[PDB]
Amino acid sequence: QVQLVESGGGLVQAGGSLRLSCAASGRTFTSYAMGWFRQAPGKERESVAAISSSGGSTHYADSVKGRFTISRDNSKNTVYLQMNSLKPEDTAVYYCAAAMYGSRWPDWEYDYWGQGTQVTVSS
Amino acid sequence: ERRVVAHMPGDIIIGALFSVHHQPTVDKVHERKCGAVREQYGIQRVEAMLHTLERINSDPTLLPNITLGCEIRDSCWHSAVALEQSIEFIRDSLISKKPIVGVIGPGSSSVAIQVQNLLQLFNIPQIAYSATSMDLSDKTLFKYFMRVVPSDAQQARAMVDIVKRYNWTYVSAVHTEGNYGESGMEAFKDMSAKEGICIAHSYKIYSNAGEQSFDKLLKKLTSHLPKARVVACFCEGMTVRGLLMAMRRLGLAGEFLLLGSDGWADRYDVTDGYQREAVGGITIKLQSPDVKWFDDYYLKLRPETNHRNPWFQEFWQHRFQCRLEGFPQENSKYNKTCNSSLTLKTHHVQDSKMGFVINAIYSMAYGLHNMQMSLCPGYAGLCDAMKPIDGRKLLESLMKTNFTGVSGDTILFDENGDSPGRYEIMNFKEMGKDYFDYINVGSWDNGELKMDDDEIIRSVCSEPCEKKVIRKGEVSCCWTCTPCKENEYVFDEYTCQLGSWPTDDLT
Ligand SMILES: *[C@@H]1O[C@H](CO[C@@H]2O[C@@H](C)[C@@H](O)[C@@H](O)[C@@H]2O)[C@@H](O[C@@H]2O[C@H](CO)[C@@H](O)[C@H](O)[C@H]2NC(C)=O)[C@H](O)[C@H]1NC(C)=O
Ligand SMILES: *[C@@H]1O[C@H](CO)[C@@H](O)[C@H](O)[C@H]1NC(C)=O
Repeated sequence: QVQLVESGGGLVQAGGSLRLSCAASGRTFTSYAMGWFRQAPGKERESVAAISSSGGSTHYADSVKGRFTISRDNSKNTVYLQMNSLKPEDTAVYYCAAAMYGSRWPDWEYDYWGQGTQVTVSS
Repeated sequence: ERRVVAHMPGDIIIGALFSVHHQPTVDKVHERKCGAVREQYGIQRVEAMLHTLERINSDPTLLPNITLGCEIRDSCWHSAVALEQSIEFIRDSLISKKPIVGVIGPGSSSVAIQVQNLLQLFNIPQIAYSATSMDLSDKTLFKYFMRVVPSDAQQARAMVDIVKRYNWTYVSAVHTEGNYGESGMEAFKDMSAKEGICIAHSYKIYSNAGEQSFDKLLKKLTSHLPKARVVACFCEGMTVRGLLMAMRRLGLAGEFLLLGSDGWADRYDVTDGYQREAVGGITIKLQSPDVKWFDDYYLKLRPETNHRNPWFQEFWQHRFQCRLEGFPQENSKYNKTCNSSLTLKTHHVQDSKMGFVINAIYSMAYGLHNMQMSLCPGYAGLCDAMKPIDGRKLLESLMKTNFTGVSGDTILFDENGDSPGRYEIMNFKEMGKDYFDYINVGSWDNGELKMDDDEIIRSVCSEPCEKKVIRKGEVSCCWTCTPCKENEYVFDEYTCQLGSWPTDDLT
């Protein structure tokens, strides 16, 4: 089993920047594609960004293109979501998910989930 | 380092090793970084493992109410990688999920030996599908090893019978330096000598030896030429190809008949370019007809729907040199994206040894089934007698195991865990003008030789006698016909009363 642990969330003033980290356990990390998610209260969970197992192939949702950038350090088993120009409608719990098979994104079969880190965008 | 596994859940979990990638290069052999993905020895055998286990689970006659799972790991056709993954197999057994009951493979006989030396310690039965070394028959060294292929001894046996059925009592012998060549040639020497067949002289050479070396070999073969024209070659393909290239270089094409081992069965990479030298050759080919239902299953597979083969996406993108757009294992550096029109049907070639992979899997299944019926008689499922499964008892039941195979062949193991051999005898005939191709001439089924005859060549040392045979310090097949006295009668072929006179038959 793989463990995914998020960090880097908290309170952030609107228009600021915040960098979420997702650390994985196990030496299988380089074989999994990764995806960020967000759950806001009273709203259905949506896909934010995704990166392939090799990296070098990134995908972004329309609501965050041009503001977020997803990356991964394979030597550290870590995924990163850099969030810029934070809007109050970004406030949610961001989750980290590992998937191995699937079709074109967002249609991936996510095998492992993280606990999530809260991002609160004050006005 | 950092390897994935192909798993499938079940009540009993059967392990397997397949070379999903090529073996590392000499620089990266210590890092154990393997090469590119392999289709026939890899992906196809993996998918066959998966789908054959599906079929056996769906079979009510075989293991009812017992599910079979699997843990499939990458062997890279390399002993270091294979031993690594076998340690990963017994990892869970050391500390005391769902330990491994048996293992399928691997391919190389050396790699199979290396894996066996480890698996025997934890009493894990092993069944192989392409490792044919005679070394693996010694059950004091390889107690938990069994194969559904005939060993090289059976190839030597079939060649001895071929030599018998054409009265080729004096032949030359060439074998390739190594385990295959020397083991098979020793078996050929013994079996042919016991059948009254003599060797003019035995030779050995590596495939990588120079044109120098094969020219010397061909000249030494010509040394025997008037009497010994058939060259029994227990040789891997490139040795035969080197002999053909030497026959080209010296212009001696068609002064010999080559009797090739399975190392050159119908391999075109041997005779291509020098067909005219090789015409007339007779070879042995391991009979393995294609499995239709495997093609049915495998050709329908799409990367979008294959959710259990972890290597299937790099395989797909390497097959059609494209880039799976937006996929989890999307690979860059491909200059085009993958169409929805791509299919595995395009230039499909089934694995040559597919039937044997499937028969090894069925062997494991039927062994588990017979063990279940002997330990859990009134049950349909695992009772406490098989909780856990005693590898000793599984081996005991597998040595007794016996079914009808994927092609109708009855699969069975001897006292050494060896399987009988059915090869088909090929002839490299000239098919008209400037077309050369292998032709099925005969069949050898566990000693029973049948050949579709009239498709001659004389290789004898001496002609028969009229009324005794006497030999010099040379071999038993090279004799002189010495007459007897007028009062002497022919006692037997080799060795020559009062009041009586030798009969009109000289009996
Ligand atoms: C070899 O095995 C057969 C039976 O084994 C079966 O093989 C498959 C074809 C399939 O039917 C599986 O269910 C089995 O594993 C033996 O035939 C049996 O012979 C006895 C008489 O000795 C007879 O009473 C049984 O009914 C037969 N079994 C069947 C299924 O018909 C055969 O004797 C075995 N031969 C050797 C040399 O071991
Ligand atoms: C398995 O056992 C159940 C009873 O528990 C029975 O209904 C079912 O038919 C059995 N399946 C097979 C394949 O024998």
